[PDB]
Amino acid sequence: MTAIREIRLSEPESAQAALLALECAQRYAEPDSADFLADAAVLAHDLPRAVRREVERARLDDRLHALVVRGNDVDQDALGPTPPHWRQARTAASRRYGFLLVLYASLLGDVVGWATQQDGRVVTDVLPIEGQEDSQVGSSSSVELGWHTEDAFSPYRADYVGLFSLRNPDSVATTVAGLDPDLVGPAVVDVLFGERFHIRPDNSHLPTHNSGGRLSDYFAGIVEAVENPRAVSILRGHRDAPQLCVDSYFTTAVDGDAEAAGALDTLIKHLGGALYEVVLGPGDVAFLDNRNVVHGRRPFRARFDGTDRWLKRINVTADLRKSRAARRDAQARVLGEA
Amino acid sequence: HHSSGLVPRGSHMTAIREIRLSEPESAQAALLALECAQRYAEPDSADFLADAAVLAHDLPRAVRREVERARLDDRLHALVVRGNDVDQDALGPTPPHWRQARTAASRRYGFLLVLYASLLGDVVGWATQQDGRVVTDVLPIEGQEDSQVGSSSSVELGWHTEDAFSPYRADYVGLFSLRNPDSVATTVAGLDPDLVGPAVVDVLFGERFHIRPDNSHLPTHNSGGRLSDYFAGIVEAVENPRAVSILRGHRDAPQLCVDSYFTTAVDGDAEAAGALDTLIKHLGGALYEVVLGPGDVAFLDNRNVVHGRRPFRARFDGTDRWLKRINVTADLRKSRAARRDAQARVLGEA
Ligand SMILES: NC(=[NH2+])NCCC[C@@H](N)C(=O)O
Repeated sequence: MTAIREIRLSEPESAQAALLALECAQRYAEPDSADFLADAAVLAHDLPRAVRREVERARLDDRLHALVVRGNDVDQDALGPTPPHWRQARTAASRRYGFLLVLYASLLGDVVGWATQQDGRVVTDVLPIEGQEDSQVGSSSSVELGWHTEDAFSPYRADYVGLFSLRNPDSVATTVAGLDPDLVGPAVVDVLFGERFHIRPDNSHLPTHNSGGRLSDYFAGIVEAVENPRAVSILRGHRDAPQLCVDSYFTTAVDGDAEAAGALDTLIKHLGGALYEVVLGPGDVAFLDNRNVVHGRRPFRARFDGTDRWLKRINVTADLRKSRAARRDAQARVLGEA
Repeated sequence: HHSSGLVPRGSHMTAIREIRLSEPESAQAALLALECAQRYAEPDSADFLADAAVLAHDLPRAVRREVERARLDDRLHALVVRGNDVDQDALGPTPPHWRQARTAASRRYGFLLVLYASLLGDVVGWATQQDGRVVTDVLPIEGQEDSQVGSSSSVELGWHTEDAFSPYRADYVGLFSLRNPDSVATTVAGLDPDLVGPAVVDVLFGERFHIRPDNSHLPTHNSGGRLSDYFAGIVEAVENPRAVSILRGHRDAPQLCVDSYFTTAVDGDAEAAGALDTLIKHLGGALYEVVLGPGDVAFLDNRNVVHGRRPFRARFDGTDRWLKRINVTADLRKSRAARRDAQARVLGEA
């Protein structure tokens, strides 16, 4: 019943969070500057105490779907037009929301990015792009973004996905679903626990969703995982509280495993119907527990006039150390630079 | 006066991260611990542990900044915070057994250890160790002088990664010194890859070793039927050990997992047996010491270092060395299969 933990900020709590984000913007260049990220875990504890208490309850809730912090200050006039592409979305006016997303995120763990997503940016942008209407990436609009575990293919996938809504004039819903092990039966659960599935990287990790100047070798890891997926489970951990890892568009049973293929089909139908809506208004930030829920986004008509929906996105890990083989050096936060 | 610095050991330039508390920092930390002891039942009660990660951020800001640098330093051996307040008169005598060591007078030091530890991660304990207490006690016990346990004295505690056999082994081992009149040391060693043949290093990265559960996990006449399922898992890990690596992760910053008394090569892998004994001689030769005076707290990065303890002469007169001890995980969620419920912190309790 607390699977969605909703914190509505008081005026003072919103004001204090804004002032802390603005102090960070005054000190540091980028919301993912190395010097800022080294300090971020400590700066995050200058957020309001009552908010930190509720975030800490969310962090240790192993059945959390989403923490939702409502009512951060967003100055729509100062923010200016929604950029027409993520590459142009590192705007002066939006920096403060980047810094604030990292401060909230750093209460839950350490922020990471992907060498193969939005040019290795840690703070990324979710906005509609002309020509991506019908794609299965974050910049889509007309076609529903299919539910998925974020970076489901990767052993380094985030523990939390952070989404800070700057603008959402048409109240477009984020979609969310967890797995009730009781409502699929221990038969299917036992199959979903088996290493009997292939989970391929999604299209956001491909050269078609990154700058052309990026090195071909960044993508070798991704292409290997498309061509030759490892046999993996969808469920793991305790039977009473199993972790979920599946992507509606990029998951298959291994060849000739009709029982695995059947279990996958049951899961898709179970998650598809159970899929429920969370609307992030301007100033609302959600942390999805990526171990527990799949997420997507409802279809919407983008106006492409500078007024469109705009989220900042971040990946959070409970354990930065575990991915050191995949990072350039100790402090580097970009997965797949090694 | 507050100070902090990097103390090298061999070529490990940030081996030891030392923080010296100012008198005001020491007082702030003591007042926070005392306030926690007024508001919460125990240093490891559910009420306190649900809040511990937020309460830890009431510790002095300058100290939190230095602990945070330690937390993300993937070459750290030991974080040492020196100069916490200990009232020796009020503490009273060193108990004769851990079973008598969860004292009202020492609770405030349990609280403070959990507060420092919760800056680094989430505190955990072990079903088979001191009845699954999260805050444990390190003191010499009469009759254990010559054993390979924390309560030993006369015989060196031989060095190991803490709970080396276990995928749920801690990221940090924390120690809060209450008294140490004879300046008895914890022994510490990490691998310097530049002092070992690259071929030996390559072998240690292979899944070519068995790391068996140590004595603190093995069933005895008195280990109890309650942990029947744990001891079955332990028997499996003794009789049919998984093939595991000793080194893992990035070549530039490998994690170490080895136990000087419970590690062997896979049957017939003579090259692995050679690489293992080369590593044991290297770590044995690189061992150095951390001595914690009263109010000194250390966090050993269990991913990077083995640890043990020097031989010492216990008096068993109530004046002996006494530490509070804790285990810290960077990722509590990963061990849910081995814990009784979401908030429970005891590994092997279900
Ligand atoms: N649609 C789907 N089933 N999976 C891929 C979604 C890509 C999205 N996380 C992104 O843009 O990062």
